Amino acid sequence: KGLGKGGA
Amino acid sequence: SGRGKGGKGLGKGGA
Amino acid sequence: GRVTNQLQYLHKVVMKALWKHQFAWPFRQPVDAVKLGLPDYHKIIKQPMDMGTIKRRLENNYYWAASECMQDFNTMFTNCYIYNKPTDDIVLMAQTLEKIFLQKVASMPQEE
Amino acid sequence: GRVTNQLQYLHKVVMKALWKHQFAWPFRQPVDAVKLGLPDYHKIIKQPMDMGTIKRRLENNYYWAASECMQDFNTMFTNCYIYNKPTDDIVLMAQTLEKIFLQKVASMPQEEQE
Repeated sequence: KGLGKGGA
Repeated sequence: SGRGKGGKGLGKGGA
Repeated sequence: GRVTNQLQYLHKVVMKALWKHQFAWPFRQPVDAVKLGLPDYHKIIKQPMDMGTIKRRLENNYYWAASECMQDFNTMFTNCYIYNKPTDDIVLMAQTLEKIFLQKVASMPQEE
Repeated sequence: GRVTNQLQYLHKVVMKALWKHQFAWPFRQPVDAVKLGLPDYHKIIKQPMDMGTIKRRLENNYYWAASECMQDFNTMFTNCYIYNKPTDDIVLMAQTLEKIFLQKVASMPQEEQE
């Protein structure tokens, strides 16, 4: 279900 | 969108 | 309108193919968050889109250019990827429909 | 292995535009799971795709038809929406790029030939 790159 | 809740929704069901 | 060849194509080739596809049924009406038990849906997805809406729009000449219709198809698929877990069947169904969408759009006539 | 007018359009008009876009920089090379601290990336994304790989496939005549190339663009964007959280800036970046992609594909010349 992801971990992601961010925001923010 | 998709925008509001970061994670990943909750979903419709898997396999 | 007179209907551009591009929008005619989107209606008679692209929507024709998607609407009847065996994976299309989750996509034919707006997502019903209450029915599906999805209290977060409208928190995450700010622009719901579904084939019934796109199809109606094609039927009523709501679209000014092909790219506007193509955007609606894209938003519908993208909502799906963004909201659902990577492992949900719906993601696979969306990926399959979208591949057809792109295959057909590859052969869509020139504008003007 | 083919050169077509549509593949040339995809290389020289579409990719050139996306490549130089201000949001393109995370997409120009394979995702680096080590550099970015994403040890789950390759467990979720089974078919990594990036513009560098697409561009190189265009330059080496890897594609037979434009549709094959359009499918790779699609996988790249789809990996991004699938892996990342909805609230991640990368998602908005992908959406911006993919709108250009679709816009440019709508103007692709339609004598599929060469």
